[PDB]
Amino acid sequence: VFGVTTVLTMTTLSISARNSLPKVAYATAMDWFIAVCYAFVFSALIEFATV
Amino acid sequence: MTTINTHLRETLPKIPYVKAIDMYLMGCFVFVFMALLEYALVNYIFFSQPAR
Repeated sequence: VFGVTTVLTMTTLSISARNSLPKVAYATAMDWFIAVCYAFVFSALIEFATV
Repeated sequence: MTTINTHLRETLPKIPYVKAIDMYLMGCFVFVFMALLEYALVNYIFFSQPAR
């Protein structure tokens, strides 16, 4: 529930977060930060799956 | 999936036909739905045989 609920919160923050900037077709710096953080959360969950 | 679908749907008109993005979201939903149903089926015959 740790892993999956933090992935769900990452989804909620990212959906909330996309209302700030316009609908640009390229990746911004906040988009890179959110992507790397989402990757870290997903990596933590898959690591739990492995353990 | 439901949260994603409801949050990214209201930025378009109320068009009847199925868009590509609506098709993809419904595909993702049916995939996770059948995954949960598959788990339910695994749990239904878990007490009887663990091999299957």
